[PDB]
Amino acid sequence: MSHSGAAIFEKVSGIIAINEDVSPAELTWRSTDGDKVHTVVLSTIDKLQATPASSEKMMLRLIGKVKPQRHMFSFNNRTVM
Amino acid sequence: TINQLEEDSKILVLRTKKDKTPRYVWYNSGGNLKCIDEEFVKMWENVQLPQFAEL
Amino acid sequence: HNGAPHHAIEEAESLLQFHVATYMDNDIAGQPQALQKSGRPVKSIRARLKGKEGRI
Amino acid sequence: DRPIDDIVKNLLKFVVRGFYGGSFVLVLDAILFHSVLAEDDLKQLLSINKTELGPLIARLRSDRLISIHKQREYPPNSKSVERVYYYVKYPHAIDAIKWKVHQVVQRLKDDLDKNSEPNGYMCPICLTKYTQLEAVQLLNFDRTEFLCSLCDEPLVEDDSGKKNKEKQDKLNRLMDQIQPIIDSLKKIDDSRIEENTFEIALARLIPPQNQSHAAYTYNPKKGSTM
Amino acid sequence: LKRLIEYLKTRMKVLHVISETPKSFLQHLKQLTFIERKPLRFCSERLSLLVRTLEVTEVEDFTALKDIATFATLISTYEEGFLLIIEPYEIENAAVPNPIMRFTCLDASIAIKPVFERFSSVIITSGTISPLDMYPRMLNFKTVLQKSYAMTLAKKSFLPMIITKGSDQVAISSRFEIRNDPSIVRNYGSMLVEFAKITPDGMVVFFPSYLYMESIVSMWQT
Amino acid sequence: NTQPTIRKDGLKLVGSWKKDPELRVLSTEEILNIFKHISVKDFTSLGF
Amino acid sequence: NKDMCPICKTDRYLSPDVKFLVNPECYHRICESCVDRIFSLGPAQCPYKGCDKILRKNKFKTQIFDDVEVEKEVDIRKRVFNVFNKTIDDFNGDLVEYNKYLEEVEDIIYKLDHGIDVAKTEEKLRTYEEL
Amino acid sequence: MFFIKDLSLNITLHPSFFGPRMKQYLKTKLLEEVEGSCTGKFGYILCVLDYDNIDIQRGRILPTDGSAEFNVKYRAVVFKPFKGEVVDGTVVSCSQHGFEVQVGPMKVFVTKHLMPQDLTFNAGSNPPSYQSSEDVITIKSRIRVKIEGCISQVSSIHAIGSIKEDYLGAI
Ligand SMILES: [Zn+2]
Ligand SMILES: [Zn+2]
Ligand SMILES: [Zn+2]
Repeated sequence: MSHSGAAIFEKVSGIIAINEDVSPAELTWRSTDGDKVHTVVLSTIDKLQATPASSEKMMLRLIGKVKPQRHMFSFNNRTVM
Repeated sequence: TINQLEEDSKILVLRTKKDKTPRYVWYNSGGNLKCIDEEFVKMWENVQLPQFAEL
Repeated sequence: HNGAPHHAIEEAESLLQFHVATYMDNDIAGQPQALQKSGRPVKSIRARLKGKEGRI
Repeated sequence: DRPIDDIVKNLLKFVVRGFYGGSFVLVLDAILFHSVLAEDDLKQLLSINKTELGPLIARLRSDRLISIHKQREYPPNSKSVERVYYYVKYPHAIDAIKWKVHQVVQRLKDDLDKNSEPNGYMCPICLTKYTQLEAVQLLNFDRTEFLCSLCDEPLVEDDSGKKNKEKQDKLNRLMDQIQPIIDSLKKIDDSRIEENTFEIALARLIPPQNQSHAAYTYNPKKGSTM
Repeated sequence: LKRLIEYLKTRMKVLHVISETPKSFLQHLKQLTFIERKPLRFCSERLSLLVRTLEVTEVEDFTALKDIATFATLISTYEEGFLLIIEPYEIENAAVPNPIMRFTCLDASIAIKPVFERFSSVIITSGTISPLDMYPRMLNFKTVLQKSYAMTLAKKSFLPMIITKGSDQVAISSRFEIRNDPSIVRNYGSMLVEFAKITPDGMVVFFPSYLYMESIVSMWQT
Repeated sequence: NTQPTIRKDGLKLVGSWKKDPELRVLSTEEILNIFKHISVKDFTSLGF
Repeated sequence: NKDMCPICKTDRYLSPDVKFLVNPECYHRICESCVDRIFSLGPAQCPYKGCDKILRKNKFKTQIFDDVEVEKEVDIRKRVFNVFNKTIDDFNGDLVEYNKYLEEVEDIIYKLDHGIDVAKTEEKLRTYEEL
Repeated sequence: MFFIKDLSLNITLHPSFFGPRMKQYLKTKLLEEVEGSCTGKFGYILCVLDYDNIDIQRGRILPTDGSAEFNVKYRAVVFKPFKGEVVDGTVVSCSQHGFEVQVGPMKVFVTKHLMPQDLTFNAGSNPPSYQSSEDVITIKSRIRVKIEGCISQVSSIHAIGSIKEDYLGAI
């Protein structure tokens, strides 16, 4: 349950799962209607960004390494983040 | 085939009030569709329930 | 029973409440009066009670 | 996830196949599958009409099965509308099912109690019922028949009391069909029920489609003292 | 024996402590069933004879028969110096009630009485028994002489101490209600660490109860 | 809890809760439930 | 059943209030409400499919022992021992004849319990209680 | 069944009976409409005791019809039935609906659903009665009946009887 959560990826609803068993691990994003699928490689991770709980705007961002690749992750529940 | 799946209570089916024709099918995840008789259903319909704080 | 938008429910119960009131008192301040087919106001029970030709 | 959640889901499914029709089954299965749903999402999933969901939402609100949430959010185009959200309160739902089944069995036990009373009498002209007590005062000078007061016609025997075995068969045929509900409530009482809400039921949401007009983020307000 | 089992099963359904003499129990027996003391006084003998004469290959399922025959004979033959304790919570930490019965021997001199009756010359000896006259009180027997010896030393071979307070002079106690006191447990840990720093070869450490070690070593390991 | 100010607007009662105003129409069934929850001594003091 | 009635079929979950009322004649568990319903108007048969013995309302009692055959033995030895009142002093200290009498009364309890020689033992019981 | 009670009765004394001797007129007019009179408040009142002295108050002249209104307090024996009561009696009439048993001044009806199933109706026999395999219940026959329900109007009392209970019926 800690590795699973519904998310938003470029204004598109989806889910987030951790492909932890394979080395390297992956953050797989799956569209709920089967439009597109996205995965995140864990080797190119530098900084990881979060919003505070007091803020109503709810956003998660990932900073990569070599023009870094920045991905948006909007969630629904706070315990999920 | 949808009719026999309905009478076996394996799928959930939507039919018109005009006639018994299927368009949309769902899966019967729970128990049997016809498990309570009509008289028991209607006297379940007759009975009411108390308000919030009583329970 | 048949399901309705909420404002239909408040509209219907307000109509019922108004009919109860004008049955019980047709002369209400700030309120319209129920009228007969001839257009005369409906003689409520309070009208039959109070007044010169009232009950008392 | 939680086994108790599976037990209450199975209980809600069993009662909706039992005491409800197919469309109520579809609505409750949509609620138990997608934990938090709105009106537009339900219309998209079920292809149901407003005049068709009206009886459905009215019945599951009258039977206290679906908790409704009155929340208005602000879309970026500033066309804010009062959207409604449908979720379930597990302890309230199981208490409602408990009270309904208890009052059902109490009513049918009272029916079995009152059907042991004798047949009584009834006048076919006036169509008025008579118990055993007032049949004696309607007895004539011939000491044979019971003459009606208004119709002046002899009374006939009502067909009540011979259905006492029919009521017993109805009682047993109801109770062998309710035993899984009894077992589910026993398993619930042997466990603990966590009282959820909209913010808690949003933890286990399943998205109906990609593009839902109704947002699932709660907007707090200051100064509301409801 | 089956109605013995059912009578005792009936006797467990109670919500409070039952503390009655064997005489009261047998009177309740004789008024609830029709079963006398004398047939119960041959219960174990009859059951053993029946099991022998049946020549059963396995006796795994008949051990509770030994239990009930033992109970019947014990509570029938004995009426003074004994008591029956029926209590509903065999452990008070259990969520579900588990009723218990305890048939106890109030008089400890009973089991030692035929030993004194049969034999003449008896030596009672412990390395650490005190007081010497305590035991002729708990056991109905008369000694011919009791004396305690003071063992003499060229140099004092043993050094006994009493510690009443920790390093911070906080009084230490091992009452079961204050077993979770962080100050007392911390003082205990401090003295045992210092002793382990200063003890050459080996220690034995004694506490009152098993749950006491469980809680207190859970706390020091934490 | 915060008891709102009640005023009549025709044949219905509206209650304005204070702002830390939250104004809404009070349903008759709600008032009936509240009046049922009023104890005997409470309306006895009120003259009922 | 173990928890719930056979006629009204009320569990202890939903109706914890009725009591373990059992026949001393046909030995069937039934709730208190079924006794107050069926047998208040008059005596009737056993309400199940298979037993139909005529039983009274006032003959119903609570169940002390949860077993049925044991309770049957209990009630028949109350029904027998009330007239079978012979002690050691009644035998004037004769142990052998007292033991034989105890064996005899135990045997007739067994015969009424299994219901095999019920007629002859019942006849002997009535002839003994008449004297 | 039979009780004794201290009752107060309100009597309309007509002005035509304002003779010198109203006491025995008042006692007499007490004594027609009480003896055998049925009241649901106290049952069938049968006989008035203590006739020599009866408490007679000072009478009310009603302001419209001039009649004297006396609140006479008297002591009398009454027959007030109840439900759950078993009594003896004799059958005075019978029918397919059931039979009427006379208990005192009262005709308690036993309905056709309230005998044991052994009894059945035979209208061919004269008189038409209820016959069973072990006993017959005819007119003017001794029978013990239990009353399960009594309805009491302002001036009439009717009762429901049965013989389904054990140790009932003919003695
Ligand atoms: Zn009529
Ligand atoms: Zn029952
Ligand atoms: Zn039976």
